[PDB]
Amino acid sequence: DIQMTQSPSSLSASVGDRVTITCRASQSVSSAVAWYQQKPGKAPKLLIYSASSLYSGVPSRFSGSRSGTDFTLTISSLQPEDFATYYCQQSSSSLITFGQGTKVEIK
Amino acid sequence: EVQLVESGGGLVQPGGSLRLSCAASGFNVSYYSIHWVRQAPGKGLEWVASISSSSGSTSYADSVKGRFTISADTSKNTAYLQMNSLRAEDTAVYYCARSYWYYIWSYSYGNAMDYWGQGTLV
Amino acid sequence: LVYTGKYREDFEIEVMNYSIEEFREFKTTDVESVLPFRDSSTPTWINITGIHRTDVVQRVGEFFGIHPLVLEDILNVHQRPKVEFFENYVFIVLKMFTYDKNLHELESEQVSLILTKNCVLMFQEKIGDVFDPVRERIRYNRGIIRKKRADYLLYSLIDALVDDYFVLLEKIDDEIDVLEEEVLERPEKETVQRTHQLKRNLVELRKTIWPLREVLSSLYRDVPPLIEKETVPYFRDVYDHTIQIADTVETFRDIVSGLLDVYLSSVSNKTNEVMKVLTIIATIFMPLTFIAGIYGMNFEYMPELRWKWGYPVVLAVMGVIAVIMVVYFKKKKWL
Amino acid sequence: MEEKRLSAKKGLPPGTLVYTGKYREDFEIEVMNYSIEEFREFKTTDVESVLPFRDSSTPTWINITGIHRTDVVQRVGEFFGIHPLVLEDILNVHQRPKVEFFENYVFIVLKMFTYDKNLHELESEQVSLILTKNCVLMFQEKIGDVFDPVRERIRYNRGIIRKKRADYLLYSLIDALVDDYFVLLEKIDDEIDVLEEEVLERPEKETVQRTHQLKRNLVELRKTIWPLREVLSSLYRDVPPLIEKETVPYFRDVYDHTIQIADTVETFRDIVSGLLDVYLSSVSNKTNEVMKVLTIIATIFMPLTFIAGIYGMNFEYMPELRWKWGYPVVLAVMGVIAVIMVVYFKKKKWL
Ligand SMILES: [Mg+2]
Ligand SMILES: [Mg+2]
Repeated sequence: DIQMTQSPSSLSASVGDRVTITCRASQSVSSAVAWYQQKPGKAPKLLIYSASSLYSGVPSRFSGSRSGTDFTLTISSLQPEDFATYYCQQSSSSLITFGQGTKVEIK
Repeated sequence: EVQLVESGGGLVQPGGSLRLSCAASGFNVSYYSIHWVRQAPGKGLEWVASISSSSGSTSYADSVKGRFTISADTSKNTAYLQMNSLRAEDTAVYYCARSYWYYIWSYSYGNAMDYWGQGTLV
Repeated sequence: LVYTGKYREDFEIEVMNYSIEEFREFKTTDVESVLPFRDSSTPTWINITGIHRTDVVQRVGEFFGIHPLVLEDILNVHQRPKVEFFENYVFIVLKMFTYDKNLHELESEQVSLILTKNCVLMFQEKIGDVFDPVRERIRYNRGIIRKKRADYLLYSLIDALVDDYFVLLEKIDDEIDVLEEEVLERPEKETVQRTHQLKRNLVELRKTIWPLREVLSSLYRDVPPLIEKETVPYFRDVYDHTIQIADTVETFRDIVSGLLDVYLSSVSNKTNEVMKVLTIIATIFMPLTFIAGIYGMNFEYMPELRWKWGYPVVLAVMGVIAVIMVVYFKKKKWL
Repeated sequence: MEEKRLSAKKGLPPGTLVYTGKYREDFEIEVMNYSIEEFREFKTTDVESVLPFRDSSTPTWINITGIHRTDVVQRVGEFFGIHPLVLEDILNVHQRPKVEFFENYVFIVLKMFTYDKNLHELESEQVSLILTKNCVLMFQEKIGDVFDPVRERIRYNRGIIRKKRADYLLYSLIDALVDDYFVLLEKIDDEIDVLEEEVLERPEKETVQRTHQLKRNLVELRKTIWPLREVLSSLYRDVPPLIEKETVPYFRDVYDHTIQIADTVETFRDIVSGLLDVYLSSVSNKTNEVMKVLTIIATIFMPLTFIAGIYGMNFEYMPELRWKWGYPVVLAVMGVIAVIMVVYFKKKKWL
């Protein structure tokens, strides 16, 4: 039973700004985490799995990193279509738990 | 071409039981893994169920373990998810997801959910 | 015999007789209590914790008809794990590993198991293990452990141990990740000593796990008649698991080697830097001190009094000497 | 190569055979005459008792421990028809492993090794094997060999050693030698691990001396196993009439074994070379630390001990020297210059 906390609760920034969303793991997870975006009234979209490998077809400006046990989803520059809700997931074992979900807001 | 379909949703009377149906097109259920994920309105997503028909092994979420029953078959490329002992806290949106395994180290293998569906109200 | 156990804190004896109908539980400390269950034809499990109580463990070992060699192997702690085969029984030794934060070194505890006829013995050196999940699985009639024989319990204990190895491997994976990130961000002495201890721990883990795959392959291929054929493939599964474990250890070791060598061969370059810092200042400022001792002369007569604007002259001389001495360098990158 | 005859050595009578070792303590003759039915173990010191076993039909193994008694070796060679040059090669110890094929016997020279902890000496010992007719003569130096498993197999009918003739006995002897070469290499690997750990964490004179000793030991091991691959290759490829064509495949496997050993030794050499380099780096590191402090002070006071000197001027002309101060300005200047050096040394920390 591994949980997964995410910070902050929500974030606000304008277009053309770098934003970092952190994901803390209370228990150890090897490297298996995934980052999702959720536009309102739309299915979740996979962005980065393994915390350092990017999905095919996603914007190249996306990236992710892994420091110790914690995880970071950073964006060099926001987009008008990019303001959304971000989600952090771990899949160390068959029991998989999601994150709180951080909301991207316009300044 | 490849896409994932969901069905079986609708308004539910408390204390009842209902079965969600998951159809597929462009790919087969057997080869890949199929997950069911629930999102409350305005709250965090929750993976509620998993299935991998080809191997046959089945695993359920801890908070739901025993409440639900999930299975699938390639005869009609279908996934069935029966639910009993429902409550008001289950009022959410349920999504079908196609997941594939991936390799990070020789001992632990990761997982990721690339394709999802529009889901149905439960 | 001889005694070489590290810990003497506590001793405990536990019995477990399982059946398709009822299970037996008995918590006690007397050595005699386990005599009747030995004569039982049903498969049994015996737990003994604490190698400091040599008399009782010796009495138990020689009471089951086991050769003294197995007993002295049990007493022996500092040896590589390896399985013993015999015409009637089998004897197995493992080094169960645990890891903790705030100090980076592997913690090894020797666990010994014996399978004779329809009896399983297991000895732990220290209190604290991860063998409970199978215990509450069999206790609550979960799984099919009750239906099968003692070989089921034996390889269930083995697979639980390698699962603990999996957990320790993921903790070490976190260790390499954080160490590599910190080294990339800032290579310093503390991370370098962490690299030393991580390399030593990886070598020890390799030395313990490499025999494990050979042991599992031996129990797979040899298939002595004591172990039922119905459980033959299951052991292979554990073998496969061990293979995975072995593989990852190798990779981790490779990584730490890459984290070490580049730091070593460059240390001499560091010295050059120190060289230059101790040289240019000695090049520029040391003559100035000498100059400061000359034009601050204290003879009876002062030739500087005849000189006009003497201090602008001497300050300019010192400054131009400093400038020519500093531009003497840096022409081919001494800074 | 031409013909072969006994060498003439200055200071010795012509035709004198001399033992060239340093062990002169033990001597025994152990004879194992085995067959498909029952074996015969016979340990003795009289040399005439073992001689009649030359004509024995069943396989015979004659192990003479202690070649410092040249008379026993000479008598055995005289009775068995061994050429005197072969006897000299048996007695001569400073000799790489080798094989020679003669009409009535096959002569092999091999080396056993002993390596122990708390005394880092790799000690070499020689064993000479002579396959003759239906017997295997063997010559050693000191009590203690590596062929106990073969003895146990012969005594206990374990394996299939009893059925075959002396050729399988010879195969078993070289097989045991190669297996204990493997265990020697394992011991060397453990020693390399310990030595590299100590080099990495405790650099001293003793550890570099130990590294050089290990390097020389690995060099000697290379010099030994290379002729070992040569002798095994000759064994299974030349197929002399003494070796039965049924036996030849077994030797093949041993050759494979030998190749593995060589590879390991080569690998070992590389590692130990790296070990030496690591030591140098470690030593350098220590010096840097020491020199670091030598830099800091010498890079702070030298910039200032002359400023005092540059205000230690003796004069009466320039009037700004005697301008009303509590000396705050120059002290503040020296303090800010000192903290400038401090902050400059904080980057790329030097403590
Ligand atoms: Mg001075
Ligand atoms: Mg003065």
